[PDB]
Amino acid sequence: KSDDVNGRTKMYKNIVDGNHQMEPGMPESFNVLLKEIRSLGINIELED
Amino acid sequence: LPVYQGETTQTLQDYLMWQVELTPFTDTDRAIATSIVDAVDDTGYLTIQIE
Amino acid sequence: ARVTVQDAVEKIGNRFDLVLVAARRARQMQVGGKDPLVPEENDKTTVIALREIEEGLINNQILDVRERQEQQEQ
Amino acid sequence: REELNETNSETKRKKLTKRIKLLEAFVQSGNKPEWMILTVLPVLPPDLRPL
Repeated sequence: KSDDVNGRTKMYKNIVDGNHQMEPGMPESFNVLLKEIRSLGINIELED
Repeated sequence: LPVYQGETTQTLQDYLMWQVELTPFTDTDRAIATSIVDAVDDTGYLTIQIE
Repeated sequence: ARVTVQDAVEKIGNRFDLVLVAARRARQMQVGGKDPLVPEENDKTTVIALREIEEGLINNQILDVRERQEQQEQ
Repeated sequence: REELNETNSETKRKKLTKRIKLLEAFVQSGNKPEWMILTVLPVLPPDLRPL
């Protein structure tokens, strides 16, 4: 029910098809926060 | 206010894919489908030849 | 509909693994390839799976044994 | 470190250990100190600031 773009369509497809399965992925707001932090002189990234 | 309104809209081509997603088909059928409805105008007929 | 969920809790105890077992059972029941061992009464897969667990037939062991048996039988 | 080990006082015990911790954090992290004075400035994408 959030800003996850690659998840809303997939959930809609699973509900119409009757699968009832969730794929979280990653919200877009976290990426926006990362970009806004990188807009200053502060490096930030996620490791593996 | 940062985003003011920023209401993302429909767009026709965008509308075409929403039903592409809930149509049933294979990966090759979903690949050609993205190709086809990729190449479609505001008026709605397709730009490129089928060949 | 199922009013109170207590028998399945007594069969599980941890009150947390019960949700996982019921979900991993209802997923299979909804996707197909399985058959409800408990006679359904025009109810969805969730309550059916939960009542089958509360009856004392589905848990975190029998399901794994059946999955391993089905995978080895391929 | 030598000044903190040799000279001890009420006001010398503080305002010096924090400086040592700051130097250790700047040395171990690898980050150069000159990097605090930026030369090039990064700017956000245009999609994060619509018209």
